[PDB]
Amino acid sequence: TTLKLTAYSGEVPRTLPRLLPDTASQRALNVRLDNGGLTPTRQPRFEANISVDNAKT
Amino acid sequence: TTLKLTAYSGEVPRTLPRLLPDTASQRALNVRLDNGGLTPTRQPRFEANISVDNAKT
Amino acid sequence: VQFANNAASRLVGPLAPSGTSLTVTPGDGALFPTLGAGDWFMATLIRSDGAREIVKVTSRTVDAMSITRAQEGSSALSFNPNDRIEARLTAGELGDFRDGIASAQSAASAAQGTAD
Amino acid sequence: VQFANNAASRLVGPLAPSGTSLTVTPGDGALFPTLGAGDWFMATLIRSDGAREIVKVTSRTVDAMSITRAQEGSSALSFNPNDRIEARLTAGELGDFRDGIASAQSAASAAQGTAD
Amino acid sequence: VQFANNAASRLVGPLAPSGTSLTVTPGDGALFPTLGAGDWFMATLIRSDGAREIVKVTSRTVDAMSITRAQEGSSALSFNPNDRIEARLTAGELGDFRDGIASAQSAASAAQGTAD
Amino acid sequence: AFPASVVLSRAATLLQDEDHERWTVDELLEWLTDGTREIVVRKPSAYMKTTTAALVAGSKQALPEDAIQLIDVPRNLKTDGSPGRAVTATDRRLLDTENPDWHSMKPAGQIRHYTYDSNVPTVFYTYPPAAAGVQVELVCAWRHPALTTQNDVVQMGAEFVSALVSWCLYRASSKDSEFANGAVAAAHYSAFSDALGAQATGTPTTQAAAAAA
Amino acid sequence: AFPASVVLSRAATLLQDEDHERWTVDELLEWLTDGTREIVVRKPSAYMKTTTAALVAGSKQALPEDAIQLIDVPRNLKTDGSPGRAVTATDRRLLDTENPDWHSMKPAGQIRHYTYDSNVPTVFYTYPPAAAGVQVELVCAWRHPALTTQNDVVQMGAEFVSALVSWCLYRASSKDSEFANGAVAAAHYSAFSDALGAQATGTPTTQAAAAAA
Amino acid sequence: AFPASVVLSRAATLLQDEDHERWTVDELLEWLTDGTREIVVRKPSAYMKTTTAALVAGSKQALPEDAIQLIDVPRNLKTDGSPGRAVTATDRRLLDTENPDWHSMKPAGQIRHYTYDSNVPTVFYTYPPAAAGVQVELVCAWRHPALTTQNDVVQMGAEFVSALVSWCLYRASSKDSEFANGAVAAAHYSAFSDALGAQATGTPTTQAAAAAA
Amino acid sequence: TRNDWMKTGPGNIVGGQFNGRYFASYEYIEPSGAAFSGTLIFDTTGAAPFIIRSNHKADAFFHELQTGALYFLVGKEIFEWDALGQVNETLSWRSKQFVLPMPTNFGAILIEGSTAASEEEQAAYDAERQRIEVENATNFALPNGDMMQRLPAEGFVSVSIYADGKLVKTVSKMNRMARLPSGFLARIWEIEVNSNINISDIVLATTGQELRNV
Amino acid sequence: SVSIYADGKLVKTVSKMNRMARLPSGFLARIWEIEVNSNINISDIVLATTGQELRNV
Repeated sequence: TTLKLTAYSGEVPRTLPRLLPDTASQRALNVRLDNGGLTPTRQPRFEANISVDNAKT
Repeated sequence: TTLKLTAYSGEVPRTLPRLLPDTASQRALNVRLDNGGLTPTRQPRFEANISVDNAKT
Repeated sequence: VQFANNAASRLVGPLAPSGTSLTVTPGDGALFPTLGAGDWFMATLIRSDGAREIVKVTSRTVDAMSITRAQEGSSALSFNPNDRIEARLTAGELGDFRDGIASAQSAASAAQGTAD
Repeated sequence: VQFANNAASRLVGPLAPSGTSLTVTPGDGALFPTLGAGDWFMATLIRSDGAREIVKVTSRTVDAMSITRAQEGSSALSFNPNDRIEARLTAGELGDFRDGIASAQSAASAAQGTAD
Repeated sequence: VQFANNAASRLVGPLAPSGTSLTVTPGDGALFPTLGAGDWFMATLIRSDGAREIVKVTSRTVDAMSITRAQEGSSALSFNPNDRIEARLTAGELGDFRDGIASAQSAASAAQGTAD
Repeated sequence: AFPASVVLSRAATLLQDEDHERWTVDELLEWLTDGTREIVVRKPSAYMKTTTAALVAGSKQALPEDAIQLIDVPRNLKTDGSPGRAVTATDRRLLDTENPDWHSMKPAGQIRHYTYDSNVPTVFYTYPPAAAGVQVELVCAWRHPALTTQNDVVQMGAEFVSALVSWCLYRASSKDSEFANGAVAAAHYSAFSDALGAQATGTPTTQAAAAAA
Repeated sequence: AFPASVVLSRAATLLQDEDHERWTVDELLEWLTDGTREIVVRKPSAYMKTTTAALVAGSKQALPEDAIQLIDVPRNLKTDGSPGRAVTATDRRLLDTENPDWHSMKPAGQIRHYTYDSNVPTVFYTYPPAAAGVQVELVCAWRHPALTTQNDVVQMGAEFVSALVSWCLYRASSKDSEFANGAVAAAHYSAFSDALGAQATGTPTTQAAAAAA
Repeated sequence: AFPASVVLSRAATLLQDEDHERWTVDELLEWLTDGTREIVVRKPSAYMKTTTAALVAGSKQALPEDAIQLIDVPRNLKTDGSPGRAVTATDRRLLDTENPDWHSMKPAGQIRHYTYDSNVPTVFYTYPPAAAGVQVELVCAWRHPALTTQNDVVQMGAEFVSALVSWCLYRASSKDSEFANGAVAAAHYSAFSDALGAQATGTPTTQAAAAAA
Repeated sequence: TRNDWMKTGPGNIVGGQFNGRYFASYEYIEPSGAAFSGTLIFDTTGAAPFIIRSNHKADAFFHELQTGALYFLVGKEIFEWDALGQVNETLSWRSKQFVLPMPTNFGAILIEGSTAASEEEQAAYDAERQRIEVENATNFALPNGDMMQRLPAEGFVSVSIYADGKLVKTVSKMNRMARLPSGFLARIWEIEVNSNINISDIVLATTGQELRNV
Repeated sequence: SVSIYADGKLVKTVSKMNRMARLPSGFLARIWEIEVNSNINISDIVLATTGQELRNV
């Protein structure tokens, strides 16, 4: 009755939670899936500050 | 519980080490993989010397 | 209502606005009061930026705490797995204390009234 | 004695050392508690630099703040039109709490004596 | 248990992990509550870095107070000649208040029962 | 005379649960006390003590409530420290056929004979009828009360401790009965039964049940 | 004298349902009472209650309805507290052949003999016929009435808690649901039978059956 | 007289864990002490220590608490070093029937007979009642107290080092981890039983059981 | 689905590109006054496309083409996206709802992986520690200042298992087998993983012996 | 509201959700079909003659 999680994949919400692929999962938040594991994302760095409020571009 | 290493292949670092192919391996250094074995690379031989220091081309 | 002391923790789990429970970092779990049956403590969830929400922890086990949302009037808002849960909100317990003092005084006064 | 929760207001209208009222910002007026007749909350007026004074809020009307000076004993000072109205003075409130709990216990003991 | 107000001082004389008395800066000593026999306030030592230790001030004379360590369970620590002694702890005092309130209603109910 | 702490350490070391999260200390203690009762039942020689028990007036007597069965009543304890007269077993039916009102006989300062039946465990009759709460040492199958705390002491022999380890393995491994359809649990049960079977010292459990007096 | 709460805690620990959701507390209580009845039947020594019962005037008497089978009738209780005479079993057929009108003779203040037939459990005859409802001590295999609530107490010995747990597991795991398992149920029934088998203290069940006096 | 260190080395050699990182040295010492107890029970001849023990005044006596069962009481030690009289076993029931107040008989400086029942291991009676704590040699199946450290010595003979190794393997490979194997545990238990079975020197275990005088 | 996209709201999707992935920032108000803000990045490269979610709302995006790092505006400030030299952020990953054919409970957890040993994460953590010490020093000198002196970060693994929609356990042991609770029987199991470090794999079994099998 | 058609006749309408439900008995049919009526979404419906068979799949 073992369930094994390996070679993780991202979120596919056009699918019932039960009917997802064997290695697909919900809420892939702040994860980079490249090597096949849960590589964490790095933190943003405050490079510079914008002058005028409500900048859209 | 035999593990057999035959028909060696090169390195793929965009993969978790446990999830590499059965015959793919890390640190394939100074190896020529042509026939399917560990054929060693030959040592470089000094052919000629350059005149001007810090040559970029 | 049990009270906490110097307990600041990150919310390792993304807490949905309609979320039953939340999980702090393993080291800070024991830093929160152990609580008990029928016992709760105030917890302020200070996310990134100025937005904040207030709730009470109904019960906690090991690293995970059960929660009751939007109890002191704060609206239910989403939470980043990088948050702060710490401090104690002034309004609720202090209203309860100022009401309990008045209740005790009134009950005592009724006690002398019945005695007389 | 009502209490406030995380309310910081810029004192827009300059306040004389003998001032009957002050004005909070329009946005922060509703942030402070509602209050009513006979119900009050104390606030700490933090000027620029280390100057801090404590006041008593008799009542609020919209964004206008009715105030009285020198409750804890802090000397009255003149106020520039940029100031902070925030925090709750622990001295008076917890002193009242300690006095009230002891008064309730003494009243209950007196009630027990009268009943006996 | 007296309470403190806006009191913050430096621990000028280095404090051992097992200490009997503390020495605040000469100027700020009067700002701490004067106290009396059997009367104490709780004072928090927030040293360099995040480490903090709680202590109880049994009494203060002039500018130096006899001190007792490990009240809430914080580990006894060595402190450098620069320190901060300030704040009022929530857990102990407010736990005392919640216990006192419940004792008050319990005693009032007992008095009413004895009256009946 | 081992404490429960050792047995809990053993059972928490067999099952890879040392901090006791699947199997909490309370339920492991429960399995320890259940195993102690079961092992006393299986082999009475494990846990016997002699208890001073006073007898209410009358021929009819009831043994102490937390005792499975009394095996012997060797000595009738006289007032205070004096060991006093000893008692031998007899048969109730002969006492009944003749002198049918032997219950109405004058109570005696010291009982002389006692009647016990394995069918009726809790009741044993004393001849002559007891008087004014005379105390008698009873050799009875006492049942271990409970194991409420880790430091609590089990008054049982120090190899039945390993038997308790095996029994607790049974009672814990039947929880995850899905694996191998409980084959591992049955294996631990067989190991426990063999452990008590090859107990050459105490009452032989392999031989006829209740054959030993 | 253990309450049903402890045994329900066991059964909630064995089945991987501690919240009593799928197996309701009433259902486990019902299995507990079924197990108590079954253990009383399998080994009568588990629960034998000495009951003083008035006897209807006449030779024919009826065993108390909450009794499996009377085993002995030791004392004929005299009026108020006096234990009175003892009673010994006899043969009903010879009581019939000689003095055929033995039912019709004068009743006696104290009965002197009783006749009991295993084939008819609810009827036992007394000789002479009882008079004015004279009461006698009855030692019979009492049936535990019911387990209405969790805190209800079970009057049997605490040693049969393992057998009760095994019986509750056997009956609950026999449920026709996903959460119940069948081979587990068969193994649990076997475990219950073996646990009752090795009860060296009480009435033997494996070697000798129904031959206990 | 071998230390525990050698047996720990064996156990670290069989299980492919020489560094003791998974099967901790405390756990292996625990398995060693459990094995010592188990072999002492299975074959009492493994560890029998002749201990001189003072006897409380009176007929009733108690075996030393760290003793499973006393086999013989060869000598009644006279004061200081003199070996004194020998003691021979008798029957307790006839000591009861004749001279029923044999407990109340005047104490003797040297006991003359002792009565021991296998059913009650912790109690052995002496005749006459002992006086002023007279000491007697006791030959009993002593139980090894504990193995706290590696350097702790084992008072058992070096013969049973194989049995200890097999028992440690059985109780270690029975762990619920990937690194432990189950069929290996069963085979190791069988090997331990066979190794104790072929002990042609000590007390027989296969052919004759519990019949050794 | 059409429902999910419509609820996300295509009218005010802020777009961006990083490594061939469409960075979409969505901030929409669910009925009854609940707000969800996050970043939905789309990668079609691979066997099958999937969504990687993020929780950094951006007012605007800018993909500097010369140096392929996104610059997104939040709170009147320019922030780079997973730029080098910063401590790893908390990772959220909730597994597929595993409907076991037979209702069981699991008694083995193997959380494999390695602690931070690449030394660039270590350098970033050291830089964060220096920043924490600097802010601690500057707040320590306030004329004083209650609270503050924020706690430094740490590397952790936190796997939470949902029995049937209820969190039963949070396990933090790594590279060694752990244990769930007992007394609960469920058939629809799911796994959530929260950590600041990477995890190789998680395997579950009802018994350690079954964990030996696979 | 799931209605079950034995061999062209409606035998039962079951409304219980997420918990085992029972059909009627005493009818034997080989051409079975399922009809599903609901105002809410439904994950799946699985049928077995016994609960123990429902354990299998």
